[PDB]
Amino acid sequence: APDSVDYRKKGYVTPVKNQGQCGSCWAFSSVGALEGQLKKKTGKLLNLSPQNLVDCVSENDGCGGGYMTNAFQYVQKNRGIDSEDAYPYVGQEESCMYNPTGKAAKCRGYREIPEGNEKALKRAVARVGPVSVAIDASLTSFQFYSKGVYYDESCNSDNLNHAVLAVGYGIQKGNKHWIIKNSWGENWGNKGYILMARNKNNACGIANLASFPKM
Amino acid sequence: APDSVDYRKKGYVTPVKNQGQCGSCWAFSSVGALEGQLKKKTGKLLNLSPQNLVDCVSENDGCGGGYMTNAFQYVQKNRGIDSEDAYPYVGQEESCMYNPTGKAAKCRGYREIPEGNEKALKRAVARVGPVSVAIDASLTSFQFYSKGVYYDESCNSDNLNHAVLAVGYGIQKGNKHWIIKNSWGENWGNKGYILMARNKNNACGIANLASFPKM
Ligand SMILES: *[C@](=O)([C]([C][C][C][C])[N]C(=O)O[C]C1([C]C2=[C][C]=C(F)[C]=[C]2)[C][C][C]1)C(=O)[N]C1=[C][C]=N[N]1
Ligand SMILES: *[C@](=O)([C]([C][C][C][C])[N]C(=O)O[C]C1([C]C2=[C][C]=C(F)[C]=[C]2)[C][C][C]1)C(=O)[N]C1=[C][C]=N[N]1
Repeated sequence: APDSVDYRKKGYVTPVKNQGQCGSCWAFSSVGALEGQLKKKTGKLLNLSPQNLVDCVSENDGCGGGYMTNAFQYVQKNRGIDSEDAYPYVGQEESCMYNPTGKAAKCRGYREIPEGNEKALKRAVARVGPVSVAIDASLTSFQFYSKGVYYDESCNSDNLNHAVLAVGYGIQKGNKHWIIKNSWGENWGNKGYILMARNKNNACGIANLASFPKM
Repeated sequence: APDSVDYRKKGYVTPVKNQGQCGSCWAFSSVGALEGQLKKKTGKLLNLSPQNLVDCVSENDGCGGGYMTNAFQYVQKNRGIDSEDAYPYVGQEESCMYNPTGKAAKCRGYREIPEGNEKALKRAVARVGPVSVAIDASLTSFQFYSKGVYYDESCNSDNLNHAVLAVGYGIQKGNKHWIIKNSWGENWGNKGYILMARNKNNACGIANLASFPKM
């Protein structure tokens, strides 16, 4: 694996979205990972539908949270997921309005990164592409993040509560990091992104519940 | 009165929730106590709405924290609280959207446990049911709790920063404890729970800010 990787430069990452007043971070994380594999397999980058996931993944809790793996499973068993244009994001749970006509991607399943292994996560990102990850984003320090490589001793890897997307990794000012795409809008963090400490004892639990879809 | 009590066995406790990033621990603590009394009064166990409290208890600070007593006061004055289904949790403060038709419980008052009295808290849990309590959960040792009876001399009884639910009490390997339900997801601690030292000089301030609603 390369010392650094940034899928944003390769056109594998769509613009930063804003999930609004809906606990759908898991759906944005999921579509982000799907968009990466779609681009890698078809060569086209397009926005997939997080609303499709919020409304149709029965095992998850819609605007109340959910597992990225359940989303991948849904896409697989559903034989597809709609594009954002065909199933627009509205910010609240609605009745399932999925339709094969707007299908823009499929899923053959998913894999979970060995729990707590950042080196494994690194390998996955390098070989597969953007990977869905879960972290503790409950600290005010995370909420008001502006720049630099984020590390807070108070982060709790035993309290995973937010789903985001690892689109790469590298180092800045001698500090290794993960390039994380959030879904709180472009005005949050650094243009919607946050560099999170890498190889710093699994800070914020970045490698505790990571996964990627098979396409 | 009994040596041991566990309301989870009696079906007075709903599944462990994940509060996300919103500082709503007080709301989950409040609904937990309300859920217990509702089961007792109607025989039914159901999720009540923490979002309803976050958005409508103007006396509190929404995602910035709040008092469980102010929550009970609101339910009383408001003539009710919604079920989770009728007012779903989204992990961010919204405009107050209380639905009167979705009312699932009422509150005719509440009482505050005499400050620092663990004996009184014990009697309350035994007689009333689950009780809302506040503790010092700022220690790394608390964050990474996994098993046994939690005790850390560095805990500060007068640093009440986290709201949880006491669903019982007992003794493990000779160590008296309180059975505490957190709102950091089922993967935190021991299936979302933590046993905290009981009768150990009011450890972590367990009996300094405890209260329960009446139905
Ligand atoms: C976001 O962080 C969601 C919010 C959940 C609470 C509204 N969290 C989330 O989905 O995390 C997913 C898990 C933990 C989990 C699993 C199942 C659940 F039902 C709930 C939580 C981490 C790995 C799985 C989020 O959307 N944040 C947000 C809310 C409002 N704006 N941003
Ligand atoms: C939680 O511990 C909240 C967070 C408040 C700060 C964001 N604390 C809390 O509400 O505690 C309630 C008190 C103390 C208090 C009173 C009034 C306030 F305005 C603030 C605090 C204890 C008894 C009353 C919490 O939600 N933690 C959490 C946030 C994200 N994940 N977990």
